[PDB]
Amino acid sequence: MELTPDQQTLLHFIMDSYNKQRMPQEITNKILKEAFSAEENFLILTEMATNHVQVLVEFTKKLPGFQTLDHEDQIALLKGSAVEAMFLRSAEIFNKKLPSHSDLLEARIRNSGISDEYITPMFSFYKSIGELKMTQEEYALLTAIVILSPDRQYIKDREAVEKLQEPLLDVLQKLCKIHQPENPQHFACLLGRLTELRTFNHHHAEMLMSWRVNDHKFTPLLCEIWD
Amino acid sequence: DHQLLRYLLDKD
Ligand SMILES: CC(C)c1onc(-c2ccccc2Cl)c1C(=O)N[C@H](C)c1ccc2ccccc2c1
Repeated sequence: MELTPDQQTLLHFIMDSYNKQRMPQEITNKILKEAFSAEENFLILTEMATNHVQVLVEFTKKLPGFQTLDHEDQIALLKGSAVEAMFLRSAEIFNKKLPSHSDLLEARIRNSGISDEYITPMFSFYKSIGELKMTQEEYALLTAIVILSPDRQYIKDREAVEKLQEPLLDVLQKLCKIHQPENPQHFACLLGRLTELRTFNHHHAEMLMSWRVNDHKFTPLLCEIWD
Repeated sequence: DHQLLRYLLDKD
């Protein structure tokens, strides 16, 4: 069992672009130096979210075929995947223990003024992802599959997005057969993680709406990206 | 609408 040269090329373009994301030093130093309070902790979370959106757009632009889609469909895909992609990257950071600093960052997220209604399913999902011992190829492919979802709202030409997502699902299933021949349900488990990611959309949107204009968490820039 | 995302997508 091997990937075809066409599949190897598609995977290499995805892997190269995914490897470009790096946690900036100034954000890392903030986790180490800032006062441990709800206000300071949330401000660090906000900075991490704005850095991730920029990273996500750069990654998405290098996805084979993304730039060939209708300009408004590109926006619709970025808008619709922003939250899911952030939780998937957060799962990767948790299970790779980044900035390495990880226990301090976890302590800040748990004391940022965010309710346990949203924090508890968050860490439960990271633990669930951790159990699958996902390779970097799996994180990158899953991120590309989340972004290139043809059933997002406001997409005009859905079959165009389908033509881009289907070869990625083909590569991912092939990598499961190559690297886990003893576990035939590994691909099904990864799909299981995709549906769990989709639940963070409602949960995250509900969390966002709840923040009052006078609350320290109220952030107009966060609202614009996430909705 | 979505001015930040538009800028990020269209920049070089
Ligand atoms: C595992 C844990 C240690 C963690 O590591 N990196 C992040 C991360 C990754 C990208 C962007 C931003 C962040 Cl913070 C992350 C985390 O828990 N992310 C979740 C989804 C979150 C929740 C609520 C937020 C509220 C306002 C802003 C960002 C948030 C982000």
